[PDB]
Amino acid sequence: RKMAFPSGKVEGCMVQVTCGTTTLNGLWLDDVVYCPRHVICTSEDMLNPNYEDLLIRKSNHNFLVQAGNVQLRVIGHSMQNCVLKLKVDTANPKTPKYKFVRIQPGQTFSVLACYNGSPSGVYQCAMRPNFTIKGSFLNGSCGSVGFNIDYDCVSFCYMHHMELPTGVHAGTDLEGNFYGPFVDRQTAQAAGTDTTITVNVLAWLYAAVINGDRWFLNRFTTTLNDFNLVAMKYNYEPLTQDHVDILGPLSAQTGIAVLDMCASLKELLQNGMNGRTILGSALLEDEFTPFDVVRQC
Amino acid sequence: RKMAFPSGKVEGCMVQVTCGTTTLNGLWLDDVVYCPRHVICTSEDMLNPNYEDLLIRKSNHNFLVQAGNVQLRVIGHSMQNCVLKLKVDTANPKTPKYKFVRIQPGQTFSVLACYNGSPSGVYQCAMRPNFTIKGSFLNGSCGSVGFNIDYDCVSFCYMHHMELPTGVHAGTDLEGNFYGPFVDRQTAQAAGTDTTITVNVLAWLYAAVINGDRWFLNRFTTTLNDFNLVAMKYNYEPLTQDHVDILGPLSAQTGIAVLDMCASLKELLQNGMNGRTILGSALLEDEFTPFDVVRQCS
Ligand SMILES: *[C@@H](O)[C@H](C[C@@H]1CCNC1=O)NC(=O)[C@H](CC(C)C)NC(=O)OCc1ccc(F)cc1
Ligand SMILES: *[C@@H](O)[C@H](C[C@@H]1CCNC1=O)NC(=O)[C@H](CC(C)C)NC(=O)OCc1ccc(F)cc1
Repeated sequence: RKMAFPSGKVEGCMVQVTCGTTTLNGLWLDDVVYCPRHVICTSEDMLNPNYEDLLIRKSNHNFLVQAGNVQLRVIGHSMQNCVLKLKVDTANPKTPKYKFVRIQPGQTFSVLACYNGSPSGVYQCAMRPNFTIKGSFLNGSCGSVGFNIDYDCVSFCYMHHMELPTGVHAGTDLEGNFYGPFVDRQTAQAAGTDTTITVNVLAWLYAAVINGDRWFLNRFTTTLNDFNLVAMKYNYEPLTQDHVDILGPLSAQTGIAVLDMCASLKELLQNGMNGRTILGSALLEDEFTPFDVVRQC
Repeated sequence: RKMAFPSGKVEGCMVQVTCGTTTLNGLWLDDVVYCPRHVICTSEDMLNPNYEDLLIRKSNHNFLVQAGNVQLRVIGHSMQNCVLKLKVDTANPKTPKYKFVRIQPGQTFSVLACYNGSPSGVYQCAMRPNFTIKGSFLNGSCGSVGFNIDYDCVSFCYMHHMELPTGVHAGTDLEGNFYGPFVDRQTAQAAGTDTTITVNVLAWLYAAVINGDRWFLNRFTTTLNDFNLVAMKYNYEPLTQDHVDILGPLSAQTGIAVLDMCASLKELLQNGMNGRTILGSALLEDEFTPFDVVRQCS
């Protein structure tokens, strides 16, 4: 199943940020609160916001930051790309060991969806090849963050900013740079054509085998380049030699050569699933990485 | 999508409990630690244990309870059904508001999977009609708990004890009473044939309607009894009065009476999808409860 990281270390950092009649979430680390800069916009601003111009016209006291029942006093602010950094007069004692990372398409992360500074749910997402994410975000979710946890260190990789007309989601890293060609303005934006994350589909097929499910296997094989020709035809991402190497552990554990699983996936792409299902799904799942599969197995 | 509750309030309650070399997880609330009673078993005792006899040989000082590397001194112990309650000399300062609840089949909950008292991941589970769950549990996961969070309050509903031959999982409520006919012995045990969670399929159809996907709404209705008799022929659960009631909010939100939706579902069962989809799927989903549908749509 899709397993998220335990969210407690991130919950202790969520706060509420209000400017005017706009409220969203902020991430409170040490004495800084990070949040989406469009909190400073009104309606007459969202269509074409000149953020530097809007920001210079704001005072520290226009920002209401609430951590539970407590107001944190903003004593300074600055903007880094699409993120606002509010300096507050109080250190968060719950700040975890952390770093800010920019993730690559195909990598996964956990999302802590929050509303009014309060955590609501946690779930696992992948950065799509077209740099959207298929999230579950509603009004007021902006400033919710995505993260991974290694040992006790939280690597923040995503802050939420918007929902596209197709229902997928877009946002930034914690330096405020969008993933993808998107802009924080209230305009309908389309993404590039999405593709399926092939290395993840293969990891998920190896997972279905580990759990004693192998109806889709076959006795055939393929070269890497011939597989990639078929993959690209079906709008799957190409498989690199690093992907093959990354899949080694799963190949060893199951005794199925990577290119043999590529031949299985080729058959599935060309034949369909013919009503059958894999690990419960009627569709090929591509939001489990090799590491995700390995860890959980 | 399956969305778990934020796990932090439960992370703050996880500890490890060791007897000899047998280690599993425990739940520390106020000054009591709750854990599976088979921690007192040697791997060879698990084949068929006499729990009462094993416990009589135990004393407080035989239990190693640790929050991380910090030992919690045990000052009393008792067995309640299949759980051990270890009184400790420190009240957990991170104890949330909580209650212990026994859930019904079809209800969902979040599982915080733990190993050696350390949380590894959180995911949403549904209690199947045969009283198993499709967990992702490895050796050392026993004592991991399932829960829901309402307002300030953590409702603990599941504690993990065992894996069945088919790979599904079985466990107890926090009073130590197993869900289903299972016992905590290392013997071969089988789950009843499973069935589809009708109330959750209906919730899913309501969610489809809320999203404007409503081709399957027909002009008919049915009685609850007639629907239950048909549904069982398709390996669907019969509905209870409680199921009808928990669909109330979604029925009010859409204006579609519960029994009309039942008639729509009956047609889908009898005639199939005819190649159509619902919410972008030809399969009817049965692991989203009426509450889950509301949680996500709002
Ligand atoms: C958080 O403030 C919010 C989250 C959105 C709301 C619903 N689901 C979400 O993920 N963000 C926005 O509302 C965002 C703000 C702008 C300034 C970046 N815009 C948005 O979500 O809508 C984009 C959009 C604009 C015009 C249009 F025609 C279609 C879509
Ligand atoms: C926790 O102690 C453990 C959880 C099991 C182990 C593997 N995956 C799980 O979910 N419980 C047991 O091992 C349990 C103890 C007895 C007293 C009930 N016995 C059990 O579940 O045996 C089945 C089993 C299957 C696979 C496997 F690898 C190990 C055991």
